[PDB]
Amino acid sequence: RFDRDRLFSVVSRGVPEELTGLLEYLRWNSKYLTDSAYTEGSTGKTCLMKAVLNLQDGVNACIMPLLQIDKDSGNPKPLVNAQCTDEFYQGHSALHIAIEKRSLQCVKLLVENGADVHLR
Repeated sequence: RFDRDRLFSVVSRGVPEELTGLLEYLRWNSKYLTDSAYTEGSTGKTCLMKAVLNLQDGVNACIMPLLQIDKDSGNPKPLVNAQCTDEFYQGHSALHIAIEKRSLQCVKLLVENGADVHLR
């Protein structure tokens, strides 16, 4: 068993070990991280969006395993380019905000995955 609230506890802590059996959990349900229950209801604040806000000395090392889970899942619309829906922070895409956090590290590792750098 797994959910967004303990996935918030994953990306609050920055824990590599609770990520074990998550591709398997996405396969238990046959549903990806794009799920509206596993993103935040209003803001669409995915696990990566809070994993940006983890800020584990400007590196949450578990984001790349999360991006690996995104690749392993076979997500047609990966969270690399995911965007907020309700107006309050609409479109934010946290990596775009994260340059606000603005220690380098995340952006260049995400560049290797490759988000769109022309997003409105």
